[PDB]
Amino acid sequence: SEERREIAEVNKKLKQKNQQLKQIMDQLRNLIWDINAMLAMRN
Amino acid sequence: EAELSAQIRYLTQVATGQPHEGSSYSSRKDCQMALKRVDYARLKLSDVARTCEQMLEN
Repeated sequence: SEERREIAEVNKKLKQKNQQLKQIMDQLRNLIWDINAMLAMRN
Repeated sequence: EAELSAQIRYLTQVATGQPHEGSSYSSRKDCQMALKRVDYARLKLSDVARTCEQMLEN
């Protein structure tokens, strides 16, 4: 029964880890899109 | 007297009375835009590194 609580612990842990990874991924996406747009318009 | 007479002669040869419509503005403008692109990318990299430090910090 304690292993269920262990499961819930690690589930909450990587829930938070996945949301932080989503924020990192969104900021990288936006930086790539901005770089490509700004460099596309220079010509 | 020789140097100043020679330079007044040379200035007589290359004077026009017209205000020289050439410039270098566009290249400075493009260089400023390139530098501000670099600055924008620097600020964004600081933000991504800060979120990575928040993730690894726990």
